[PDB]
Amino acid sequence: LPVTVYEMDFLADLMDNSELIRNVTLCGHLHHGKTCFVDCLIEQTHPEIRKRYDQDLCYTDILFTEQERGVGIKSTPVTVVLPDTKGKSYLFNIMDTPGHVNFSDEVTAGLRISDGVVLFIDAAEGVMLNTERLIKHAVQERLAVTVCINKIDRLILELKLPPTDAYYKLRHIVDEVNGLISMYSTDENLILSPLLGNVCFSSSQYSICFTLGSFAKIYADTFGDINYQEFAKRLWGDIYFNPKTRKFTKKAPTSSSQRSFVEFILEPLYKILAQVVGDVDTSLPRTLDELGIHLTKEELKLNIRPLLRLVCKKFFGEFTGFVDMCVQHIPSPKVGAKPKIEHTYTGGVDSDLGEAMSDCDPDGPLMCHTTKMYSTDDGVQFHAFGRVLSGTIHAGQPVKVLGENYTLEDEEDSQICTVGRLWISVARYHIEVNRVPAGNWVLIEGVDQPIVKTATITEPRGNEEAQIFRPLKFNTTSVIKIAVEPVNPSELPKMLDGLRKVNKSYPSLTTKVEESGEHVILGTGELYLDCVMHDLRKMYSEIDIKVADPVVTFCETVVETSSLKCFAETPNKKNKITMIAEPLEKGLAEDIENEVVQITWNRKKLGEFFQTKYDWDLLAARSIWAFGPDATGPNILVDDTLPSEVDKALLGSVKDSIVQGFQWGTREGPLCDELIRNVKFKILDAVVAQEPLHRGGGQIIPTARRVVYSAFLMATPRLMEPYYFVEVQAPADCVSAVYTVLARRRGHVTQDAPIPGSPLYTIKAFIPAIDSFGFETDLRTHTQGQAFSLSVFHHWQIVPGDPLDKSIVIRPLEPQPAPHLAREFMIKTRRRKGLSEDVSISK
Amino acid sequence: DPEEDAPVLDWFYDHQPLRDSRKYVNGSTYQRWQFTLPMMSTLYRLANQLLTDLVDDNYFYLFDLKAFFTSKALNMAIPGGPKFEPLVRDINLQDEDWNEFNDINKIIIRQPIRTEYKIAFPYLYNNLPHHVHLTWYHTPNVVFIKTEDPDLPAFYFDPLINPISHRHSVKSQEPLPDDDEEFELPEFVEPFLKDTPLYTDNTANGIALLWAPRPFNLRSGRTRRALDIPLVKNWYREHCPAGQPVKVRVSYQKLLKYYVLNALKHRPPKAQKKRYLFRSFKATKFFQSTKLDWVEVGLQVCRQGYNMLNLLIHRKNLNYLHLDYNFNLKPVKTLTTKERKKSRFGNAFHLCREVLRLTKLVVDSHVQYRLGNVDAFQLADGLQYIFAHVGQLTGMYRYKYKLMRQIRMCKDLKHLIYYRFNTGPVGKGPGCGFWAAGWRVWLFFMRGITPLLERWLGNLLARQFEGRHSHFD
Amino acid sequence: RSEQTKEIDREREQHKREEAIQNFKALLSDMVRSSDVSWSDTRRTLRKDHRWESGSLLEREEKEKLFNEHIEALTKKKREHFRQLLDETSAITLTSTWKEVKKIIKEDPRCIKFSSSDRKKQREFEEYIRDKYITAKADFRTLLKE
RNA sequence: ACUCUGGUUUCUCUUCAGAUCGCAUAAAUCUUUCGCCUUUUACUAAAGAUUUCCGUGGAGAGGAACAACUCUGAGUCUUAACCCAAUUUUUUGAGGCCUUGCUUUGGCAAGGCUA
RNA sequence: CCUCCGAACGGUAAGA
Repeated sequence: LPVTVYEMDFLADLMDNSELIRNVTLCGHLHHGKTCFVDCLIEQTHPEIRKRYDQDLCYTDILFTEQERGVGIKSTPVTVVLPDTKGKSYLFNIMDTPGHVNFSDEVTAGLRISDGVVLFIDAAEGVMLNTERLIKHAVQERLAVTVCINKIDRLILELKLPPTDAYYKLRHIVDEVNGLISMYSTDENLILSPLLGNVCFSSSQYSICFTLGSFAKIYADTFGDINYQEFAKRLWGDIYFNPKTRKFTKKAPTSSSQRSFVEFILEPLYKILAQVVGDVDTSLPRTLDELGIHLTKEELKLNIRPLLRLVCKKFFGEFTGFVDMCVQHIPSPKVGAKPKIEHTYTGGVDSDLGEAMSDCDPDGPLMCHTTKMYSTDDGVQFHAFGRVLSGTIHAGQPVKVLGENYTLEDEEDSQICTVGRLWISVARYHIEVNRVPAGNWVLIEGVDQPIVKTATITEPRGNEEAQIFRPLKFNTTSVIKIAVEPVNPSELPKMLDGLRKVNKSYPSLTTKVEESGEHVILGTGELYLDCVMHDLRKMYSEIDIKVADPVVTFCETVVETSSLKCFAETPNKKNKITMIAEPLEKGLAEDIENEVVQITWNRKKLGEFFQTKYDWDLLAARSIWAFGPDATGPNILVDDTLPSEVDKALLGSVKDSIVQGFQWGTREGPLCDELIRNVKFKILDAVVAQEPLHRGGGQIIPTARRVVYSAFLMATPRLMEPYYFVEVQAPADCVSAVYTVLARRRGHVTQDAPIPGSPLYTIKAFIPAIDSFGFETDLRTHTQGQAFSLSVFHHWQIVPGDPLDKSIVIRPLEPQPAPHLAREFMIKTRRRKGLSEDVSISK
Repeated sequence: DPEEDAPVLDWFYDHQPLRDSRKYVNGSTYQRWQFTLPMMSTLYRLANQLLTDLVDDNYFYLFDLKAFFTSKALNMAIPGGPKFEPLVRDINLQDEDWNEFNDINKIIIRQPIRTEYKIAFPYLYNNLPHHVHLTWYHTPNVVFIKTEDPDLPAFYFDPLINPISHRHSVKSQEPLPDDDEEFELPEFVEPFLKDTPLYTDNTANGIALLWAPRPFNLRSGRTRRALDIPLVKNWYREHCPAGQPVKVRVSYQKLLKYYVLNALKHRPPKAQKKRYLFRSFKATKFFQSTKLDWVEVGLQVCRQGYNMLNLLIHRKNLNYLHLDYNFNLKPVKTLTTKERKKSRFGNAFHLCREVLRLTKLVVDSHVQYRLGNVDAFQLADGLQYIFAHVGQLTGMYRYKYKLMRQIRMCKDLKHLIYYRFNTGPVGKGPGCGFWAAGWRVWLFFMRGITPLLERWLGNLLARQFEGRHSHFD
Repeated sequence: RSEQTKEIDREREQHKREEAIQNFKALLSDMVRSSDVSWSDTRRTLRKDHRWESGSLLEREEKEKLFNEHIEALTKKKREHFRQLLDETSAITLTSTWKEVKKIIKEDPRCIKFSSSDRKKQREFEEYIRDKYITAKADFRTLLKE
């Protein structure tokens, strides 16, 4: 164990008291100083760990890929003890999460086991793509949001804004974030302002971090007889300071006075930085003496940036303002366990475990939720990582691990495992402990084998009522699709083993085996899949693996009503299922996928919604049978049977088979074996005879599949490819190059706007996901490395052309024109699936 | 300028500036230095011709050392990057034939997979990516703004910075029923640095020095040997300009190739005992110490080398041979075949002869400068010509042909400098005197040749004085 | 900055114009499927769709020119289909009659797309046969030149 | 606001050298391959391992030289103008008595008298 | 557009 400030046994004592614990996830955009902030925290807690005078420490960048690339790839936990303004120690469980958008899933894996989200914003950049995405995700996960504005030195040493303009920039950042939260929420208690203590201003490179409370406490310590809580309620906004009355007035004393925040906080910071970086030899000792800072002779000989860091560490001291923010605005596990169970527990808060866990009882029934899987040093075994929502997990205690498929009716997906050693992760050394009480974060060994991605650990034979926690909902969709083979086919087994391990390391990774024996990996972007394949080649499998050129996963839709009442007759030739297919209204699929409307609703509310906004027949709205291919699937199966033709009792005994067959038929797809998206199936004529033996599930489900395909194929089917949303932060002269690059890739620019308070421009555009391969590299090359872009899956858009136009010739090495694209994309997909070339209506 | 350049004016062109001043250097041994910010700013401004306008490493995307290592390990060359030989030869890259996994009719092509992609993400776009290096992904764009006017305040809202939008303030505090006295600070309470000004005249310069190339972002440091400063290393580390001829482009690529090879083959120096040659020599009674003009000691070295080779010749009784003072072996008369075979020296004698010829040329250019025949600008041009035309002035390439590698380099640098020099009002013709580039190359050549030549000449001189220093069946 | 915004805005305008052109081309390729339909007749009939306002940055001249180009391309596709179907029957040669072709290509959808009546169809078949005879003459000249 | 401590340069030597010894970059040897090839060198260019050379840092030792003197560290790092103060210390009226009950006396607890 | 221009030896009549 490396030497720290606090006792390790004191940390274990802090473990028991759930009130003295905060579960905090540090999220934000790419390279907004999240890892450097944790570096500063580690330096504050660990005396013997210090940042190099030239290179960043990157304590939580523990993967070699992370160290070389410079981008955080996987979330890393640090459990530290931090003092607040009052000096009371707290146990902070911090999730240093990647800022790259392709690893948004990783952030989600930390947002499940976290009560509060500290969102880092670059002061020079502002609100970016991943910032907005994570605001939406954290609010919709019902988490307490606290914003922290990192890299405020860039406003001083790099942008050189006047302090009033720096205040305006910070105010703009805060107001924009508040607007974002208000857009995606209903509460008025989710408003952010440093007046309330929701915002810290920091520069993690120079170890600056302060709220208004901490700076007011610095003033109180240097002067005395100052209520720093009452003083910090006035260091923000248009409140000015009259020195005649020694008062704070909302009106301007003079005609050219400054804000209180500028006078008392920003201006001293500017002067500190200016005296350190410009007058280090002339007026620096006098300035430091005025601040009560004494540096040695060997410390004044340092370079300007190490000296700035040292000076700001002597002045500000410790990150007590950050701890104040996370204590006063992020609920403790005991306080915050009720909404967490309300949101992420299948049984809800109304069960006998929805209240035994909502109290966060350290000595109740053991219920832990593991959502991360961290590799061992060699890379053979794994350690699950998760939050102990109830009970006290012990080392050696056997537990019942429940997978995502465990339900009460079907209990096949469970296993009794032996908990090996338990660790507390501080991201580079694991404190091995004997037990972990509730409300904490724990590393568990031995239980990894039955865990695929997320698991619920409970007591064996303890709670037969114990359900599973809801599986992780990811912000984006795995779209990019690579195919992998072993170089030596005899080594195909080993690759499979490797393909399992990565499947545990990456929460959004979607590995599978297709019909033709292909091993297909689904990821979110080029960097995501590059890291996946680095880990699959170097870390786990340690073999030679060939990659295919990446493609995207298509979907299938309709554009017109099916010309014929497409009918299917069962093999017994007594049931006649006659349906049509037509597209849903614009945006209805978005409502279905976002859980705006749910199948769990009563028919009353569902019909009320579908009559309110979509103008249907209430008979048809009440008759909406199923959402496909899943409960959230953006496909609708509307029953359009007449009341006087097919009796409800005659049809209710066969509705279930029709529903399941429709679900799996839309899951498969008849064009190129892809999900059918945005389709409405009106069951017109369901001739079901009398005998219950002739209308069984094996009699209907394949017939349901057949009628679904027949209705689909006659409704002018079309291919739909995913479209990514791209934000480019480019200099003003490199916008024409961005336009030229996006022109070559079928991409159109939604907007190009200058960034307020920065010389840069933001170009927001839409680009086809199949055309976005190497788009970032091309954009950075064509703009001399200046235009940087992040790509995220946004929506689905119809591929140009008719997929079934069999009069289209395809030359195998030429980018086809748009009207042929849908014909091309289907055929080469089918050949990859191992299917027939032409789609025939006769099946 | 006595006003602008005051911090450096009185010591700028001294041989070893500030050596006597203990405020700046440790002492006469000249190991450490510690300057002030105004001096650093003046030096940085005076050197702004040999430095880069880049404040960020983002310019070197797919053009840094890691990208080059990856491209070398993949037998691929980025546009403007160096070409190498393949690492893995005995695995044929076209031996992979049309199987069902690489089926052309199975893959969709809309945008060709350029070699830039295969190096940005080597594990995704390449099969068998052995010995590939992951390039640094991205550094946040430095938005530092260089100001070319000291009259501007160190802090000011630059017109380049885009303006910020209008007002918004949601502060719904309780409307106080005002019969009260509100918050008041103590009497002696004031902002932390009310006395100090917001910005002085050295603040903007220090901020600019933050975003400055090494060593101008330094405050102190260690002295380096004059040959260890390449001074043009960042010129071929950037992309070649647009309308350059083919020779200049290939010169950039070859300089880049040798930079990559030096960075890749670099091994840490080995631990060893501190052997010093000249300290041992001075410890004897046969060596004295003095302080001589460099031109004088150069003439002494030239004369000593001539005398020493001439003694080597006259020892073997070769009166028909004549070593001239430009170090040219000459036949006095038409020599018989028996005389020609007895006048056949090894590559040791001829390599020493040609090295002494180059030294004689350099020292003789300096002597021509000191005699007043040739002035300083033409002296620098002559040295630049000498160090870039060793293949023609001397002939050591025919006794150690590997040094042709140096010659090509000295030509490559000649291009790199010339097309940075002969731009604008400056055309072709002589005049460039930036001889540091080739001088470094020939010094580093001598660094490796010194042990080889010393061994060869030791063997030869020991031989002059009767000294030396189907298997299995 | 004035130069900079002038440069940015002109390319923004060009991008919007070309995107509108591509959208109109997609509308033309998705709806119009017969070369016998008039350009302005469809323009007065296809304006009742949803994306018919995609030409908000276009005039009647550009739309009519694009419709003419699409009609020409469709006619070329139909003619190519007719020529390809004319390469299957053995009776089609350099000296075939149109009266016999009216039964050889009686139920010919490619030829029907080429021409509804026998006059234009006979003219097109005669032009194709003349091209085939020219190709045979070229083959004879190539053989006799050696 | 004070008492005890106490340097810098330069030369040489002996060792340890991870570290961008070196923000620079040479050569040789060996083993694999590579291009020529007509005999040796001299070569072409990639990998690995060795050395050699131009340099470097740390520690210790011995000298010569502004060495005779600060600075740094440690140490509690000394006091009278204007305040005798009305919630956790050393100027705060809180002070006592008896009854009752318990307890072996002693001692303990609730109540009253209170200027 | 193409600019990389190498070298030495394997060339001794043997005698008077």
